[PDB]
Amino acid sequence: GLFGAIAGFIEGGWTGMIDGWYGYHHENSQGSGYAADKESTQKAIDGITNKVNSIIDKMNTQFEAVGHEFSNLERRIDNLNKRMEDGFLDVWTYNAELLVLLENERTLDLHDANVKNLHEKVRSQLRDNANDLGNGCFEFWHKCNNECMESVKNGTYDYPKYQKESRLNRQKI
Amino acid sequence: GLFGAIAGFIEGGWTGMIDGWYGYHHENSQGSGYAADKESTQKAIDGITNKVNSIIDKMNTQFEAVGHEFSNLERRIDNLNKRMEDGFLDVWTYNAELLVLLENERTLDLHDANVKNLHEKVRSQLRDNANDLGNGCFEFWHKCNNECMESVKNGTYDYPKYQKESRLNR
Amino acid sequence: GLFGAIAGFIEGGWTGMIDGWYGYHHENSQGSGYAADKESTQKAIDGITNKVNSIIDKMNTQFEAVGHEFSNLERRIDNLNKRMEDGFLDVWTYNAELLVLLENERTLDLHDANVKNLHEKVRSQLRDNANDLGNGCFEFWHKCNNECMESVKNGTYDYPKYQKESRLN
Amino acid sequence: DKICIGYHANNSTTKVDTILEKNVTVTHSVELLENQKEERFCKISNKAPLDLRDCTLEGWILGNPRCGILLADQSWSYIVERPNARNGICYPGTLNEAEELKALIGSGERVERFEMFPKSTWTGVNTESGVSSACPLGNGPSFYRNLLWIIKLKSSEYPVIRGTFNNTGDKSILYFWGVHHPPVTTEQNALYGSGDRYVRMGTESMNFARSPEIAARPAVNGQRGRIDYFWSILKPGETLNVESNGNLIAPWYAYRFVNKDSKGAIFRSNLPIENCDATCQTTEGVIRTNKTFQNVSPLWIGECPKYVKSKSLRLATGLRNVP
Amino acid sequence: DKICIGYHANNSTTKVDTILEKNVTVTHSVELLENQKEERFCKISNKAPLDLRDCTLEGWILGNPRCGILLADQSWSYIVERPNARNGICYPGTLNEAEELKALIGSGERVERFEMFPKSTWTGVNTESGVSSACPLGNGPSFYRNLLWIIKLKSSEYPVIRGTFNNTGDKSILYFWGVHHPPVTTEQNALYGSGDRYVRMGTESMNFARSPEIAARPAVNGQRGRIDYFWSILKPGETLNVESNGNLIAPWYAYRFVNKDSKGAIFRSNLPIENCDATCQTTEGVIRTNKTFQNVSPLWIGECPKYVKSKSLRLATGLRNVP
Amino acid sequence: DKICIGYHANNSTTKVDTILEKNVTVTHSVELLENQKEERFCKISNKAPLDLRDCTLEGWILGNPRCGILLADQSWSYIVERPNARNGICYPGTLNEAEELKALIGSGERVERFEMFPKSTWTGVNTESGVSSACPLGNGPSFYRNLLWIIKLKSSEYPVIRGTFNNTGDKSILYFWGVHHPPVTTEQNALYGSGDRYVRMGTESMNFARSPEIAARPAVNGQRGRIDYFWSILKPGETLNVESNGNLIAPWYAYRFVNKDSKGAIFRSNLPIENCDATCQTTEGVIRTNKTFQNVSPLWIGECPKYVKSKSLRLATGLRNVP
Ligand SMILES: CC(=O)N[C@H]1[C@H](O[C@@H]2[C@@H](O)[C@H](O)O[C@H](CO)[C@@H]2O)O[C@H](CO)[C@@H](O[C@@H]2O[C@H](CO[C@]3(C(=O)O)C[C@H](O)[C@@H](NC(C)=O)[C@H]([C@H](O)[C@H](O)CO)O3)[C@H](O)[C@H](O)[C@H]2O)[C@@H]1O
Ligand SMILES: *[C@@H]1O[C@H](CO)[C@@H](O[C@@H]2O[C@H](CO)[C@@H](O)[C@H](O)[C@H]2NC(C)=O)[C@H](O)[C@H]1NC(C)=O
Ligand SMILES: *[C@@H]1O[C@H](CO)[C@@H](O)[C@H](O)[C@H]1NC(C)=O
Ligand SMILES: *[C@@H]1O[C@H](CO)[C@@H](O)[C@H](O)[C@H]1NC(C)=O
Ligand SMILES: *[C@@H]1O[C@H](CO)[C@@H](O)[C@H](O)[C@H]1NC(C)=O
Repeated sequence: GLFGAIAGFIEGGWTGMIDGWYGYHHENSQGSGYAADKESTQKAIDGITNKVNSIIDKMNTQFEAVGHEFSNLERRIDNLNKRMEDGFLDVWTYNAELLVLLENERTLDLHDANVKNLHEKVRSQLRDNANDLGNGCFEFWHKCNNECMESVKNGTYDYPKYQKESRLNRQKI
Repeated sequence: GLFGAIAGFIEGGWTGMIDGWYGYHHENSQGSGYAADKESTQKAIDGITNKVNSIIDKMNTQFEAVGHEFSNLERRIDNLNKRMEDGFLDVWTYNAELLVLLENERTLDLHDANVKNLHEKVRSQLRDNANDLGNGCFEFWHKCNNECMESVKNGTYDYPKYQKESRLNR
Repeated sequence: GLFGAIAGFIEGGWTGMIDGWYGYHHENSQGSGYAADKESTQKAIDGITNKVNSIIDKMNTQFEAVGHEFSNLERRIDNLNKRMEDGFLDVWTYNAELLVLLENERTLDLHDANVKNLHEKVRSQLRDNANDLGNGCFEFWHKCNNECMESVKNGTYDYPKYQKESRLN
Repeated sequence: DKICIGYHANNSTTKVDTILEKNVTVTHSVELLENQKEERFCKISNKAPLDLRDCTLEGWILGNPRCGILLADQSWSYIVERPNARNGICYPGTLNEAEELKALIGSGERVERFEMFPKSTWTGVNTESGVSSACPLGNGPSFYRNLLWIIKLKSSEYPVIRGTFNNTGDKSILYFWGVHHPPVTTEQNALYGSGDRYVRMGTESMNFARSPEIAARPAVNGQRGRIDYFWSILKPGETLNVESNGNLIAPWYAYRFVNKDSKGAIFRSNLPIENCDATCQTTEGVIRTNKTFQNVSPLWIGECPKYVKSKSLRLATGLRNVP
Repeated sequence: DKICIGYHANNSTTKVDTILEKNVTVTHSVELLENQKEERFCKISNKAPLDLRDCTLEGWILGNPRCGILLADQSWSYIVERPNARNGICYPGTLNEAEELKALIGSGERVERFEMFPKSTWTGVNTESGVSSACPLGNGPSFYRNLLWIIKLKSSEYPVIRGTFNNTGDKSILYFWGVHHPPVTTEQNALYGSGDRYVRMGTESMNFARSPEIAARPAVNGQRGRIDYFWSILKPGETLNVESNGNLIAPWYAYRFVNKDSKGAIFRSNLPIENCDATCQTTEGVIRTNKTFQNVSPLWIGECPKYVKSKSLRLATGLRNVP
Repeated sequence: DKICIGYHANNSTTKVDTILEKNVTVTHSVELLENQKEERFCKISNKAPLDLRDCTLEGWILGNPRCGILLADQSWSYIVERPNARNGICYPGTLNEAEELKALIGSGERVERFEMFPKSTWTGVNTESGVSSACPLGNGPSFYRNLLWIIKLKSSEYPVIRGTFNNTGDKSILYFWGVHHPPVTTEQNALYGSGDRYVRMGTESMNFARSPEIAARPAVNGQRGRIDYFWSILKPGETLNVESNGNLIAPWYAYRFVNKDSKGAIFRSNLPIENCDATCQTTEGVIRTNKTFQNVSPLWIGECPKYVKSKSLRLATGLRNVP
């Protein structure tokens, strides 16, 4: 099902982020910018590429009709052949068309889950040093420079480092 | 993948809510009542209707055997016909029965997710203005009238409006 | 459909837990130990057992080719037979191989969900009486003996009982 | 003050099966499989079926004298043959390529009966009195009403006889002939003549010639004789030359033939035909449904839902019903 | 004090495939495909197979003198034909409708051998001395043990000969006859006679007739003559009339036949039959498994798992193994 | 200071369908189906097709005099037969097993034309003037280039003629013969003789003998006569004995035959052949793509993507595009 991130609590996408599917936007004293998460984006590429290659690979064989001819005294054998050729045609037509529908659904849900997980992975670190705005954004209770932002992106944010400063802005507001 | 909402932390359903699949129950000094969330309910109906029509549409074609006859010197082509007709019958029987099993699972999980997201949609809003009882219910740390309840439903809950009042209740 | 629990925020498994798929590890003054969650483990087992049995049941029928022979003046129907038998052979191979790939993904995603949900079941109870370390563990802001631990495991944790003791810390 | 998030539940006891759990109750579902039928035949696109009644398919197109009701113009959507028809190939012998003939007629929509060769065509021979007790009409002996039994003239000899039909007509022609095989030479001499005898048929695309195979064989319907029955199509524009000096069962009446645009069917059933309409007609009965699958039959004419072995195919649309 | 939530892990190195990732180690899984086989033939429902040994299928039912071991009552579960059997149609010529006959025998369970037409049936001719070096039995020349070679008497002409067999019996009859074709007219006159000669067969449902088709042909098994071999089924109640004036290879011994209720098989293999029981017998060997799929052969007789091209079909049941 | 987590979006308008929603724009996707074609024939594995031009397939291998263009060894990758070819079986009659013959040649890769039976084989007869107005080359009469019409000598009668071909050769041989059926007794006497006439063919695996069926048949190309055309394969090692005292259309030129390692094809099309190469050739045209499915035709030679009825099969790889 929907994991509620894409077109969910995160209402829209970013045309400003052009080096990846999943990523970050930050604002600090030096400015703002987009940055893709190279880990999760690459993992998504490997899975979906594998998914596409696996599907193509299972579609590798072909049923091959032929152009044999039949006399007017072979109507039955003629009809048998046709119903066979049409038979396997309807079967593979079905298998392909239905698989596309079902796996498109999975693929779209997959991105949603990956964004969802990434949002959690970040939320889990900042804890109460940041404000969860509910829209996929976090407001820091402290001063967070480029290196600070970097640690968050790389997953190495140091919570106790900024803990005291944060409480003071929550005891002054 | 069960999402843990339906038959999960929300232990049971509501026979009192009859105009939708997903919804709310509230209580005020102004009263109490059920109300379905028509937003997620409509999106769920559209998807499932599309899902069922899509399945019907791909089952549209039919393999259709015929009643041609064969002599006793045509045993082989007769059996050939037989193994073909039985062949596709077994194939479509398989495709139909297995798809029902797999997509029923998907369909049921879909509702589960929709409930989960709706609950999350509310939790994300109320924040520390409400007490999360863990069972899908929220107790307000302030007084929440009918118009207040609506904002939660409309997805426009105003957190900083009541932050002051709630926090004072320690 | 990754739920981010298995090989996620819970980085690793427990070779120490041998009586179930899903479970607990606790630490108190009384000791430490592993314990499977027999409920959710059993529900998963019944489900997975059902999945495998359902698949076996739908694969029960067989296309069964024959060894009939053909003259060289029956080249066409001979070729017709061949293209049919190979036809259904390719069909079940597709059905068999693709089903293994797609539902293995589902089966593993399912376990991931079960771990995530069980973790949620615990967090929802403890709330602010415990510290969420982010890795699937909780540190209690109070003293939690074996009886305390079990209530968490049996799903009967008493939050307001320990509220006072916890908040002081 | 409180607000809760919850989901629907109702009085449903309808169940579905899933991959992880069977017999699971849901709030809303839909059965996709139909298993109900009207055990009767109806009209397909407002065109009635052909009831062959107490006649086999062979008996009807060959013109078994007891199939008189059906010996006329016929236009059908499908054909239904009764299992225990008495009236078939009354005079013993085999119809060559019988099954290929059934499939052709099955692919037919309309036939028009006419006289291909009048009895006056065959000069020098006895065109009457060619009848058998094995093919009775009422009391006395008779013979097929589309075929002409020709025996020699009592007074003279049996000369080479010839006939010609130029198919200048609109449509294809379906015709029938045979070669009679006496059991002993005595009968060969008596009915036709000694020496070498032949039956020769020819069109621009066909070449047929046969001779008598006189042999003692067991009695069937009181007849130790046999007729090898043959059928063919006279293409539009083509021309049939018949040539024989003995043993000919000549074509007499034949059929202008019309091909069906989609596939037609031939049902072998006892079900009653009625004046009713159907979009779906199976050999087991009529289906009326919006559903997608069936239990009743693989054999049908018209537009039917797909045939499967399943007893139930119910998709869940609602959610787990948990009161 | 702390409590943690976790998942199982073990020493497994077994891997499975998913749609998103390959070579994935999981804690618990199950193989659905069996690829192991016993290279031998066993008993299906405690009925031994029929080993045709050094005889072809034709050679056995025709009764090639070198197939004496097999010329008796036979009851089988399936038949195994050896790839390079020497003993087939020993006297040159073609078996008409050979493949339909093979398919018939495949759907059989048991046959009963009996003498259909004793040699005393054929009065006025030499019913002895009908033998050939191309069909030797032991030392001297011989001929099929189900067929009778009839030649002319020097003393008298070869007259019309007749035989009759009424199948009042329980079961169907499978019998064989032939028409002999000398290479030159001299031999035709010497063996049969200087006129037009015929072989004619007839039942309630069959009409058969032939004449010699003499042609100069290359030597096969030292014989430039040929025999056209024929077979048919005499239905219960039916009656066979044999009539010929020359060139007749008569039925002699035949078989009462019982139809197999289920599926039959004919395997082409070098594998040894042994004293064992099997639920699944493929042309490639025996399968003993509970698995759902197989790799060994598309051809089998018992109740076998579905055949696919896969090398492995392993479902994950446990979870991703992360020590 | 703040940080946000978000997902990609771009200018894409390419859409896919899901099971829950249709026309959904995604950032990245891949089309699996090809629907484009070059309406022409190209070369397969550096081998050109064989164009039969204004000749039918029968006309070419029989050697219809107006098919001189094709009279040689032929080596093809596939065969293309033209819809409205005039030049086929010019002299009326039916080719036995016509359709099986096409299937054989279709599975062929190369044939080599040679002289099987020179005219010097047939001593005592007129090997010239065996010609007909029904097979004209320009104005005057002509005849098939692989067959020899043999008629009696003007001065004397037609004696027994004999031919023999031992296939000690490398490959199987494809040859053709016929039996002539005059329309009236006059031509039989004049061309062949009054007595009993025969055509005899014989190998280790075949026995063929026939007599004429003299009959008046409708006029086709001014001919009331017919000839029955026959074809067969002379296996390596086998030997053909031809013997006739009348009515023989003898083999003259024939074909050494090569089996194609894979399956070959015969297309019925008006499409122009050009100087191009293709990896996969359909009867409707050329496909050039790496995609997995195709839209154009089920009939093809080479390696094409699977044929389905779909208009589009697009997998989403990117995500829901929300600018
Ligand atoms: C009735 C007839 O035309 N001939 C029967 C014959 O009477 C002749 C008599 O009228 C004439 O003056 O003199 C000659 C002698 O020179 C005859 O006596 O009498 C025969 C007595 O044996 C009858 O034979 C019987 O035929 C039966 C079979 O056939 C019938 C039938 O099917 O009912 C009579 C049909 O008219 C006839 N159909 C024809 C000629 O087109 C058929 C037909 O001959 C055979 O069915 C074809 O094989 O026969 C019985 O077989 C009975 O055993 C036999 O004695 C003459 O029918
Ligand atoms: C219910 O929510 C909708 C948004 O979904 C509110 O409508 C928007 O209100 C803001 C400011 O209040 C406007 O700037 C927007 O233009 C409105 N429309 C949209 C589509 O965003 C609506 O006001 C809410 N209702 C109440 C009673 O608060
Ligand atoms: C009658 O047959 C001739 C040739 O036999 C041909 O012109 C056509 O089929 C018919 N003639 C007419 C004028 O219809
Ligand atoms: C998986 O294992 C196979 C076994 O040899 C190996 O060939 C392949 O490279 C591995 N990795 C894949 C398929 O990604
Ligand atoms: C979108 O949906 C409707 C029909 O389903 C129509 O506008 C159009 O065919 C669809 N879009 C495309 C690109 O086909």
